[PDB]
Amino acid sequence: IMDNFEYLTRDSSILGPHHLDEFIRVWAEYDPAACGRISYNDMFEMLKHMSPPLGLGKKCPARVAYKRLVRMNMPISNEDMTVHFTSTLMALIRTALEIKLAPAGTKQHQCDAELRKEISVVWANLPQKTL
Amino acid sequence: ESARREVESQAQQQLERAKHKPVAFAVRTNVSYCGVLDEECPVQGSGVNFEAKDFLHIKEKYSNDWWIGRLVKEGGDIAFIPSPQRLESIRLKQEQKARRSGNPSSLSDIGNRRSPPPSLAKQKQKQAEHVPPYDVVPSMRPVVLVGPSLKGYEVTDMMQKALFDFLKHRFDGRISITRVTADLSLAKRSVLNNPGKRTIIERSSARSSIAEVQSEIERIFELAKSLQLVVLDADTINHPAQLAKTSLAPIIVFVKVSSPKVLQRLIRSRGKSQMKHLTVQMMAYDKLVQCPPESFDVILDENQLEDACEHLAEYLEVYWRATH
Amino acid sequence: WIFKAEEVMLAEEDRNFRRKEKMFRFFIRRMVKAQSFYWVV
Amino acid sequence: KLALQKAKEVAEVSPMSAANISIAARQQNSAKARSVWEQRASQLRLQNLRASCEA
Repeated sequence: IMDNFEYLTRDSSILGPHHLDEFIRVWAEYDPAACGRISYNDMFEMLKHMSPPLGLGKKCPARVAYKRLVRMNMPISNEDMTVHFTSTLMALIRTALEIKLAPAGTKQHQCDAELRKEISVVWANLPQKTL
Repeated sequence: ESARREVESQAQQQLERAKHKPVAFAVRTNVSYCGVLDEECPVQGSGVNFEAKDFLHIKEKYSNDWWIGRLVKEGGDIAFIPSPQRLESIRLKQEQKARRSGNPSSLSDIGNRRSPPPSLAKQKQKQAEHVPPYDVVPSMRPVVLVGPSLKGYEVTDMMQKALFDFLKHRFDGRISITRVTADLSLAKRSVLNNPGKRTIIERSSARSSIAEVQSEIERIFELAKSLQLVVLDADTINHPAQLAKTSLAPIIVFVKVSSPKVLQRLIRSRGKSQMKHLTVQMMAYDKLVQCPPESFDVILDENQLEDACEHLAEYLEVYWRATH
Repeated sequence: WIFKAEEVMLAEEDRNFRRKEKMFRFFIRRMVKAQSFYWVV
Repeated sequence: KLALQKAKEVAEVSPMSAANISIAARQQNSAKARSVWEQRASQLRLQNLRASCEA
């Protein structure tokens, strides 16, 4: 029981462990294979294809979503057709709880270093996803 | 020069011989100064490094410009303290290093208004109040209890009685405790030359009881001169602010109660007689709690009688070891 | 605290009827709060 | 806090009670069991107070 206590005390309003499977199920409809990178237009519809509770409850919370895609550094620096699943669901799960980069918006490197040192041994596969 | 070394040696030998003489009296400062940095000290490098509101014990005499004394600190040695007139001179030296001290400002106005320093630029003026740098406080600071309610009501009387008995028993043979029936809040120094010198004048103050207050003041002074610890049981103290501008400056001991509910429950535990005065008891309690902690000297907030007893005992043991 | 103070006050007042029974009551009220009474009962 | 006041009250002598609490503060901090029920309760308290604050 204790091994699943975090599941048995959900109070689902910020549910994150279980919605990743739903996001994968939704995303599997578009992507044919790995392909490295995907285009730009799909993600705008993808933000609505998934369950609205995580990212935009109503039309008003979509503004917050409009804040997540802009106003900060985005992988747009590389090729225009680039994946954002490494930058969308990361952003949602990072801002939904324990959000500190919003009030400041300048000390991103410290948070990135803390995240990296918490995942120091993952064989350096996430570096591409963190961008 | 041989004379300065000779007087240095004479002063050192005098200090060595007088280290074991009875203490004469004590004073308290109110200014920030160091007794080692001055060049006028008869012994260099062995001055007193004191601050504002510190206590000095004086035993023997040096001259009109310096005295010999020790600090109330634990292990404090013998140093030289500048005299009242010497402190006045060094204070005048404090306000002379500036560009100007009198009325003529130096705001790019030089050569036209010389304006030699008048009587307003010296220590002759500013005599409306004239707070003295040195005050002769009692040799041993009196110990007084305040709170948690009005003195003269059951809760406060017992709460203080228990501590008084503990102090008497633990320090038996080295402490004197007496009840001060007369009033104490009017311990003034600069009201007049002698308010009510004779009781047969039949004046406003001649027929009053102020002279009793002053007589109790010298009684406390002479009892503190005895070097033994003194504890006061006067029932006219309910806030340290009533006895903070006087000359005694007693050790304020606060026996506070954690919350108002506990105090009023305690009061209810007595009976209807204290239920009648519960209102004023609560009012005085909250007013005394609103007094800030830096006003008091020690705090007794533990709910256990023992823990507070050994707390006060440790503080007074530190004081005893410090002044010997 | 209050009771300790009260018994001190009574002792200092008596040292120099109601007084005798009050002293007996205080002594009784102290013989039931000791470890000896606890272990005996 | 008492040990902080027992050193704040004495300025005339080097207080040894300041180090007394420092050496006596870590003896009782070793029994930090905090079973998973307690940790989950603390996290739930944090979530509820945060939800009340956001309203």
